[PDB]
Amino acid sequence: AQCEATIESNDAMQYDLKEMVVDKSCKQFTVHLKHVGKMAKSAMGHNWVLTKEADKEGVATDGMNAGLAQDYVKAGDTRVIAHTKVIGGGESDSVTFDVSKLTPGEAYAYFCSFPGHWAMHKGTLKLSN
Ligand SMILES: [Cu+2]
Repeated sequence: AQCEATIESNDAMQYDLKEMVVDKSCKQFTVHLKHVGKMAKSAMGHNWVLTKEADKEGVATDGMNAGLAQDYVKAGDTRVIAHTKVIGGGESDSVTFDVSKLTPGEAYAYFCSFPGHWAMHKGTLKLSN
């Protein structure tokens, strides 16, 4: 929605958008994550983490090991292009990142690194015009 997108997660490990396209006129892009469920963040919190499709399992494992105070993302993790905070039901969070961190054509993985969620709660991001 110009250089912005909103994506929702509910009380299942699902994003409502499975693919996001960043328009090639965008220098910055903003993701608004909303958790439209009603469950607590220690029970079913969710975040949105963007990495190259390669770095997903590695970031997810180190992310799980980082703990909730770190929003389940390793601090200063060089492989993380952008990430939101972990939010609970009824909350939302946004993150804006620079599109020149993305190579054209190339597919990126966005996923949730809350414990146990990475393999299910995931999607694809690509740059296109
Ligand atoms: Cu999740």
